[PDB]
Amino acid sequence: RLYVPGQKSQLFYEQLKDKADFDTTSEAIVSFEDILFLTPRGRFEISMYANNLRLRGQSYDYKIQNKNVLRIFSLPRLDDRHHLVILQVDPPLRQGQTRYPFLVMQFDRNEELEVELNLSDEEYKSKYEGKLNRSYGTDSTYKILSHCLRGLTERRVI
DNA sequence: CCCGGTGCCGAGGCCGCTCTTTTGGACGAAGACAGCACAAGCACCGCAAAAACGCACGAACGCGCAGACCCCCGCGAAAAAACCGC
Repeated sequence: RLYVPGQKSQLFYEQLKDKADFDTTSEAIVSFEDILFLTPRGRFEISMYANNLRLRGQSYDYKIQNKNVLRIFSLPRLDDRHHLVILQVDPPLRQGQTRYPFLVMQFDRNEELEVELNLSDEEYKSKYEGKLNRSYGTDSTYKILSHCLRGLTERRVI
């Protein structure tokens, strides 16, 4: 990864791409950017795969297997403005000494997101039909995330 | 003062019974024992852990800047209803 300052990186990319005809690719069934975690404290991108969940953070990357997710809680905060999504993980995530058996995410209730799943029509029909929607309309981010987590981990949302 | 005779007390006889000691001399070898399990507490060593303090670092908030928005300010009109009277 290069950092090219100035208004310059797009021209640099175009020349390189044209030189060897580089073809862009798309991975991860679904990604959610800029999610606020209360525990661990910080902001994380959540990338979901068939067998595993990735949390990408500026200082810490975590790979959680879908089997290690024991429980999903979807709980409204009493402030009537934020919604909490809570993951119980076993083994608990580690940052050094004390650990994170619970991941606490905080959403705004008014935050809406539109998301298309990165799946082929044959794989969707065979594995995910009736578990996931092919496209989610502009609904609240925490609902889409809770449904995706339910479909991929096969855990009931509490 | 005297006679007839009987039933009452004495020191002793004797009978059936209960209590006591004893059961030959010398020698050898082997085998199994000879208070215990149980009890609370003293004086002491040790590990697991608390409430709080000290340090490091990463991100979400403040600061700074250029932009879009509508609260705020100012204006004029109409008359509901508040303040006064008997």
